[PDB]
This record gives sequence, structure tokens and C-alpha cells, in this order.
Amino acid sequence: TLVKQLSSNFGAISSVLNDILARLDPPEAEVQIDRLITGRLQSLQTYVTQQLIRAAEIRASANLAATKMSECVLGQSKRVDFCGKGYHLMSFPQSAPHGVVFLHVTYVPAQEKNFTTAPAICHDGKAHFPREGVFVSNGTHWFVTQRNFYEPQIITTHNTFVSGNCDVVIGIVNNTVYDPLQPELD
Amino acid sequence: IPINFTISVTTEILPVSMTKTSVDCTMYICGDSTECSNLLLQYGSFCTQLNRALTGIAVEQDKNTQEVFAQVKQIYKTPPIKDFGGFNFSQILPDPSKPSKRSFIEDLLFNKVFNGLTVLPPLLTDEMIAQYTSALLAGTITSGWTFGAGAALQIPFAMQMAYRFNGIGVTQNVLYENQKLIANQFNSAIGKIQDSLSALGKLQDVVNQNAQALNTLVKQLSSNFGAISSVLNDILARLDPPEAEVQIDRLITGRLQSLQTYVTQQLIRAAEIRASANLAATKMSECVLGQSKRVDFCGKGYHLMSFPQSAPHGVVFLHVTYVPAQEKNFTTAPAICHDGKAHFPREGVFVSNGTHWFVTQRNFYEPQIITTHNTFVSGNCDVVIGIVNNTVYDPLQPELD
Amino acid sequence: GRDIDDTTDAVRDPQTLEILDITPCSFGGVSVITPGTNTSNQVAVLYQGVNCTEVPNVFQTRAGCLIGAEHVNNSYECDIPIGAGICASYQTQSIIAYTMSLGAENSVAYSNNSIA
Ligand SMILES: *[C@@H]1O[C@H](CO)[C@@H](O[C@@H]2O[C@H](CO)[C@@H](O)[C@H](O)[C@H]2NC(C)=O)[C@H](O)[C@H]1NC(C)=O
Ligand SMILES: *[C@@H]1O[C@H](CO)[C@@H](O[C@@H]2O[C@H](CO)[C@@H](O)[C@H](O)[C@H]2NC(C)=O)[C@H](O)[C@H]1NC(C)=O
Ligand SMILES: *[C@@H]1O[C@H](CO)[C@@H](O[C@@H]2O[C@H](CO)[C@@H](O)[C@H](O)[C@H]2NC(C)=O)[C@H](O)[C@H]1NC(C)=O
Ligand SMILES: *[C@@H]1O[C@H](CO)[C@@H](O[C@@H]2O[C@H](CO)[C@@H](O)[C@H](O)[C@H]2NC(C)=O)[C@H](O)[C@H]1NC(C)=O
Ligand SMILES: *[C@@H]1O[C@H](CO)[C@@H](O[C@@H]2O[C@H](CO)[C@@H](O)[C@H](O)[C@H]2NC(C)=O)[C@H](O)[C@H]1NC(C)=O
Ligand SMILES: *[C@@H]1O[C@H](CO)[C@@H](O)[C@H](O)[C@H]1NC(C)=O
Ligand SMILES: *[C@@H]1O[C@H](CO)[C@@H](O)[C@H](O)[C@H]1NC(C)=O
Ligand SMILES: *[C@@H]1O[C@H](CO)[C@@H](O)[C@H](O)[C@H]1NC(C)=O
Ligand SMILES: *[C@@H]1O[C@H](CO)[C@@H](O)[C@H](O)[C@H]1NC(C)=O
Ligand SMILES: *[C@@H]1O[C@H](CO)[C@@H](O)[C@H](O)[C@H]1NC(C)=O
Ligand SMILES: *[C@@H]1O[C@H](CO)[C@@H](O)[C@H](O)[C@H]1NC(C)=O
Ligand SMILES: *[C@@H]1O[C@H](CO)[C@@H](O)[C@H](O)[C@H]1NC(C)=O
Ligand SMILES: *[C@@H]1O[C@H](CO)[C@@H](O)[C@H](O)[C@H]1NC(C)=O
Ligand SMILES: *[C@@H]1O[C@H](CO)[C@@H](O)[C@H](O)[C@H]1NC(C)=O
Repeated sequence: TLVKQLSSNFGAISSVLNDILARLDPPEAEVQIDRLITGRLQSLQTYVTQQLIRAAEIRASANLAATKMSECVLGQSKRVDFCGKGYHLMSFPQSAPHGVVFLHVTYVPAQEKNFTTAPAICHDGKAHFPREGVFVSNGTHWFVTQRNFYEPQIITTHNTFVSGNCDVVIGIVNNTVYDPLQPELD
Repeated sequence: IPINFTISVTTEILPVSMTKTSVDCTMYICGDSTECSNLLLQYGSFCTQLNRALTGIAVEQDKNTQEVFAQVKQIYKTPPIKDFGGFNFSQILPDPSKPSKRSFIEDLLFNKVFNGLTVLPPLLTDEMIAQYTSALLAGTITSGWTFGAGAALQIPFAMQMAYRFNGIGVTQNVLYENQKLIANQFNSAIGKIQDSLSALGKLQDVVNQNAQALNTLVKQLSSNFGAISSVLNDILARLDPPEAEVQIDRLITGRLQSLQTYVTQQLIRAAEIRASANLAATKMSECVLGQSKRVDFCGKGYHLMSFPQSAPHGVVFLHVTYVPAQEKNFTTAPAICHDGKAHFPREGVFVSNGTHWFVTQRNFYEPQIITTHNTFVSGNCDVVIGIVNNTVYDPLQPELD
Repeated sequence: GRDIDDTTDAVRDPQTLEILDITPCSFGGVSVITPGTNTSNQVAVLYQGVNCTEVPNVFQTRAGCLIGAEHVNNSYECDIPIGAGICASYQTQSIIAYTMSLGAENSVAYSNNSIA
């Protein structure tokens, strides 16, 4: 568009200065040259302003890309949906013409299983809470497992910590803790 | 060490989009005269350039709205049974009574706000945005943060609250032994929010600015710009082309300058709104779909969760936070050495009430007794600057009998 | 009679002494909807923001009636946008105009003692 703005009269008799310098002497060629100058100055100013705005936008995008490169690649990120959908593992940077490309490696759970849970378990009047897992049951027994991958273990005194009595917790069930100390006393 | 705690709901307002307008270029500059159009035709592609810029801005507005709100693919719905462990989300959930599926707050928000100048309807109406917000609320309530990474995983709300406390260094039992208290506090806070709203300067400033700019553009049509009249119909008459051409040229130059100024201001404002929309999208993605640990990013205090609500050309967040209330001055000690072995706290801090010694978590006074499972040994109490003498229970010798 | 815009909107007839109101003729804009010249040649034209009594298949929309395309009762993902929650596509062959669908709908099986 900047190139094509050079073929407009802008109110003159011709769009080429070589046809104004000829066929005319300065005294009345000056006004037409002034008209051309004003038109081309306006075009230049418009182009420069648009370029400045676009450069600001590209600067913002480049800052975002630099932050992504610094955080997703050089370390593991914990900001949700910042380095891809799902839990973040790592990223690999690749170059591109006037740009950068990231290959985010993520982790997504696949298959679910409906379970019946319980906030806590009280053995002998002492409510046991899970240390780091969640209480699940398959229907007949009770297990403790991590949240993000079914790995059922057996309730012991090292997967739970005691606090109070099972009289104020809203949801509570009755079960027994293994307590692996009495079998070895013999 | 704090002894009590309070739950506080905080609101935040962010502009997202602005009105999409398109300016009929040749209708503004010349109206309907053929001579004026022929005389303007010899300047260049200014007209087309302005139209292209003003269409790009309009496209970008819908891109902004779609980026902010369209973050979920499946429209979740809450079950008719409302058993959330005592919490009451009736204020923010949609009600069938209202024709539109807007909540009690999403509607209170909506009640607080020839030339060639045309406006364009938004791509998404105010019903689809409300459906998106309802879906986000249902997903957050019924599945926690799991719906932001894959398929929704149902979980009781109380257990989700317990795990969200666990995420900020407060053990689970604090919730389970106080569930009614937090429920009542949250209900009172969410009531106070609607009481206070019944405020939106950020959402109103953009509307006022756009109206003022459009009005100034309209009013620039009554200036002579050095001619004999401000109406082209009085130039076409009373004059023949040979000397009407100069005055028409003056009018054309003035109106082109006005159009360029308006377009430049609109472009700058659109860039600012784009930045604000990107910030709002980041807040929606991080504070809502998961628990945040960036200090003072989703409200003051420790973050628990947020609930999104829509607003005219904007989005509103209700950050739920956790703030300690009452303090108690205590005397502490870096470590305790029992028999020449310095014991350090596993995850707590050593405190004393004057006569005995206890170990407690930092964010809620819960004094326990020092044992061999709350501490780990290292070296001897000869190099630690601050050390005291005490005994560890070591619950093994009483059971040996 | 004058308005905020400083343009005349009322005039008194110099003969019958009766006042008359003047309003502009609808102009709007013209947009063309195409699925690409590689696939087909049929196009649909959208006369923006005009009650199409004025314009010389018609489907009235809030953004202006769309001609050359049929209206369906179904709802699919938005292919190309029109405005006010309406999108058009080349699925069925002719050009169809429908209401955009947010996505698949599912209800989470939620209860106070169930986890997944
Ligand atoms: C729940 O899981 C437990 C543990 O695997 C199951 O108990 C076992 O069931 C198998 C199948 O008959 C037996 O061979 C084992 O001897 C059982 N072990 C114990 C310790 O009881 C139980 O059957 C499962 N319940 C359901 C409904 O699937
Ligand atoms: C867990 O076990 C305890 C003790 O066996 C139960 O407590 C008793 O429950 C019976 C049920 O009717 C009551 O009549 C008693 O008054 C309770 N207390 C005592 C001291 O016996 C408790 O109910 C069980 N939890 C259940 C079944 O969920
Ligand atoms: C922590 O603060 C809450 C809020 O004041 C206290 O709850 C109050 O308890 C008293 C005594 O039962 C009641 O009369 C008030 O009505 C309660 N207030 C509310 C808002 O429910 C709570 O007691 C405090 N915790 C401690 C350990 O003192
Ligand atoms: C510091 O806390 C300990 C533990 O609660 C207090 O010791 C108890 O004090 C009460 C009050 O007379 C007695 O009934 C208990 O028998 C004490 N228990 C033990 C294990 O000694 C102690 O009094 C507190 N000190 C201060 C200054 O408040
Ligand atoms: C903790 O107890 C030890 C042993 O009882 C103290 O170590 C002795 O402290 C006395 C105090 O005058 C010194 O005279 C001894 O030389 C120290 N060593 C031995 C082997 O007895 C220690 O000072 C106590 N820590 C205190 C009081 O802060
Ligand atoms: C678990 O069983 C319930 C009971 O019918 C059902 O509603 C739910 O969809 C099931 N969940 C899965 C993951 O199978
Ligand atoms: C769970 O909900 C059922 C309703 O089906 C109710 O009978 C039961 O008491 C509830 N239990 C808890 C712990 O909320
Ligand atoms: C929730 O709040 C509403 C509004 O005040 C009230 O009518 C209702 O009883 C409260 N509780 C439940 C369970 O809806
Ligand atoms: C604890 O006691 C000290 C000693 O006077 C006092 O300066 C301080 O303010 C007290 N702190 C609290 C929280 O009461
Ligand atoms: C703490 O400061 C007091 C000054 O009041 C000093 O006597 C004491 O030795 C200091 N102790 C430590 C462990 O810094
Ligand atoms: C003009 O003449 C017509 C009939 O000849 C008459 O009705 C009208 O009142 C007269 N005056 C004006 C101002 O039209
Ligand atoms: C046009 O459509 C055909 C058939 O779908 C496809 O094979 C081709 O790649 C497309 N593009 C061009 C340039 O032909
Ligand atoms: C268009 O004009 C007709 C004239 O009777 C009217 O009935 C109809 O409601 C109008 N439609 C719109 C969208 O303005
Ligand atoms: C679409 O729905 C309307 C009203 O529900 C009905 O009159 C019309 O026949 C339907 N068209 C088709 C193709 O189902």
C-alpha cells in the first residue's frame, strides 16, 4: 500500500515529478509540488504509526514467548494450562521463521473407576486420617491409594495419623488398622 | 502462631471486550454526492485502509471473548440433589424461574450498567456466555480441578475442601472438625457480596470512552474547515464545479484528518483491551480451573478457589481465600537435643507455653507432643546457635514389657 | 427541528402547515459467504442490519437477513461466523445456516460418598 500510494495525483496535474519539473517553471510548479509533498508526508506518517503499533504487539508476544521458554523448558511448571493441557512434564524448543515452536509433553489420566469413599476411619475410638492418599473401598474391604493412579495399599499406622475421636466428623466408617507391631512380639 | 481463621470472599472486575463498530467511509466523507466521490477518488487507498483496520478490530473483539470464555468443551450440569456438605451455592447457580439462565448475581450485574456509523452484534450473545459460566461453575463444584486436565472426576465437596486446605500447609482435620463453621462463614460472606453490590468503574469507563469518541466524530461534521458552509448540499447548489471544487477539497481534507485520528485512537484502545482480556483469560485459567500458589494473584490471602460470573463486556471473579484471625505470642527454639542428639522439627515449629514444650504446624495452633516421628536427628547440640534441653517421648520402651 | 447530531429531523410544510419527520434510508452493508472456490461455486450474500422488505430463499437474522442459504433445526460446531449466535457451513449439497452449539452435554454422577 505504501508503494501504491505513489501513483495518486493528490490534486495535481500528474503523479510523476519528472512531468512537473518539465512543461512548467518553478513559479507555478511549486504549488503542485507542495500538494504532492503533503500527500506523501501523510502517507509516510500513517505507515510509520501502523508499524509502531504492530511492533508493540510483536514485542508483547515476544515477551510471552520468552517467559514460556524460561519456565516450561528450563524447569517444570505448576501453573495450570500454561505449558499445555494436562499436567506438565517438560517441553522442547524448536525454531521457525520469525518464531519459536514448543512441544509440550503432558500427562493425562485415561480410564476411570467409580468407588465409595469415606472421610476417615476410627479403629478404637481414634479417627484415622489419610497421610497423603484417599480412602477407597471395592465393596468388602478398605484400602488407601494415591489420587492420580490406582495403587491400593493396606491401611496401617504409617499411612494415617490420629486426631480426636469419631464423634464430630460428619462421614465416618468402622474398620481396623493393621498396626504391624503385635505379630512380631512373639 | 494463629489460633483461629476466617474465610473471605473477594470480587474482581476485568474488561474483556468493547463494542464493534464499522464506519461507512465514503458515506461519512461525502455523503451521497457523485462529484464529491469522484473528487475523493484521486487521493488513494486511505478509505480501504481505514475500513480494513476497523474490521480487524471487530474480529479481534470476538477472538478475545472466545479466548476468555471458551475454555471447556463439555457443558457439565449440576445434579438436582444439592448436598455439598452445608455449602450454599444457590446465589451463584442458575435459577429456572428467570427466563434467561442467569444467576441472582449475574442479573444484578446487568442492572448496574445517516452518517454511516453502524454497530455489529457480538458473535456470542448473553445466553451462551451464561451457559459457559454455568458449565464452569458446575465443573468446579462437582469435579474439583480434575476437569481442567481430562474427564471430570466426581468427588465429595467436603473432601475437596480438605485437600485444598492440605494444599496450603493446613492439615486435613482442621476442616473436618470445623465444617459447620466454614460453611456458615462462606454463606455469610457470599450474602454480604450481593448486599454490597446492590462499583463497576472499570466496565463503565470503556463505555464512556467509546461514546465520547463516537460523539466527537459525529460532531466534527459541523465545522467549515475554511469553507463557506458545513453542508455539501449548500456547496453543490449556488456554485458550479470550477470554484466549488476548492471548498469541497477543504472539507475532504478536514474529514479525512478526523477519520484518521478516530481510527488511531480506536486502535490504541483495542490494544489495551486485548491486554486486559489476556490477563482475564490467564486468571480464569489458573485461579478457577486449579488452585494457585502465586501470592496476591487470586485475591489477598491464601487462595482456595474462585467462581466466575459474567458481566456486560466483562468478567467477574469471586475469590475465596483463607486468613488467620487471632494471634498468640510464644517462645520458640531452633532445635531440641535429648541425649547429645539435636532434634529438628519434621514439618512444624517448636513452641512452649512456659513449662512444657510442643510441636505444632505454623498456620493453625495444634499442639502435639514431641516424638521420634515428628523429628529427625543430626549431629550434636554444640554448633546450633539456639538450643534447649528437653526429652523426647520415644514411644517404644513402655511397650517392651 | 434539530437533534443532537445537529441535522434536521422535523420540517413544517410551507403550504399545509403540517410537520413532517425525516429518517434516513437503510444502507447497511453487503457480505459474501463462500466455502472456498476449490470445493464449490455457490455463495450466500448477507445484507447486514436491514429489514429485507427494503432489499429487492430468505432467512431473517438479527445481523440482517441471509439469502441463498437454507435454515435447519439442528446445531453443529461453528464453521464460519455470521453474528448473534448464528453460523453457516457447507455440510449438506447447499449452504445451510444454523445456530452454533457449545458442545456435547454430560452430567457428572455426583454423590456424597462416591469418588473416581
Ligand atoms: C475387594 O478386594 C479384596 C482384596 O483383593 C478381595 O479379597 C480377595 O478376593 C479374592 C477373590 O476371591 C480372594 O481370592 C482373596 O483371598 C481375597 N483376599 C482377602 C484378603 O479377602 C475382595 O474379594 C474384593 N471384593 C470385591 C467385591 O471385588
Ligand atoms: C462402630 O462401632 C461402634 C461400637 O461397636 C458403634 O457404636 C455403637 O453403635 C450402636 C449401634 O446401635 C449403638 O447402639 C451404641 O450406643 C454405640 N456405642 C456403643 C458404646 O456401643 C458405632 O455405631 C459403629 N459405627 C457405625 C455402625 O457406623
Ligand atoms: C473462631 O471465631 C469464630 C467466629 O467468631 C468463633 O465462633 C463463635 O463461637 C461462639 C461460641 O460458641 C459463638 O457464640 C459465636 O456465634 C461464633 N461465631 C460465629 C460467627 O459462628 C469461634 O469460637 C472461634 N474459635 C475459638 C477457638 O475461639
Ligand atoms: C502448658 O501446657 C501444659 C499441657 O497442657 C500444662 O500442663 C497441664 O496443666 C494442667 C493445669 O493445671 C494440669 O491439670 C495438667 O495435669 C498438666 N499436664 C501436664 C502433662 O503437666 C501446663 O500447665 C501449661 N503451662 C502454662 C503456664 O499454661
Ligand atoms: C543441657 O544439659 C547438659 C548436660 O546436663 C548441660 O551440659 C553441662 O552444663 C553445665 C552447666 O554449667 C556445665 O558445667 C557442663 O560442663 C556441661 N557439660 C556436661 C557434660 O556436664 C547443658 O549446659 C544443658 N543446656 C543448657 C543448660 O542450656
Ligand atoms: C459408577 O456407578 C454409578 C451407579 O450407577 C454410575 O452412575 C456411574 O456412572 C459409575 N461410574 C463409572 C465411572 O462407571
Ligand atoms: C449421603 O447422602 C445420603 C442420601 O442418599 C444420606 O442418606 C447419607 O446420610 C449421606 N451421608 C453423608 C456422610 O453425607
Ligand atoms: C440457601 O440460600 C437460599 C437463599 O437465602 C435459602 O433460601 C436456602 O434455604 C439456603 N439453603 C439451601 C439448602 O438452599
Ligand atoms: C507477647 O508478649 C510481648 C511481651 O510484652 C508483647 O510485647 C507482645 O505484644 C505480645 N504479643 C501478643 C500477640 O500478645
Ligand atoms: C537472644 O537475645 C537475648 C537478648 O535479650 C540474648 O541474651 C540471648 O543470648 C539471645 N539468644 C539467642 C539464641 O540468640
Ligand atoms: C396557497 O394557495 C393554496 C390554494 O391555491 C391555499 O390552499 C394555501 O392556503 C395558500 N397559501 C399557502 C401558504 O400555501
Ligand atoms: C481442493 O479440494 C480437493 C478435494 O477435496 C483436494 O484434493 C485439494 O487438495 C484441494 N486443494 C487444491 C488446491 O486443489
Ligand atoms: C420488517 O417490516 C415488517 C413490515 O410489516 C414488519 O412486520 C417486521 O416485523 C419487520 N422486521 C424487522 C426485523 O424489523
Ligand atoms: C423445525 O422446527 C419448527 C418448529 O419447531 C417446525 O415447524 C419445522 O417443521 C421444523 N423443521 C424441520 C426440518 O424439522
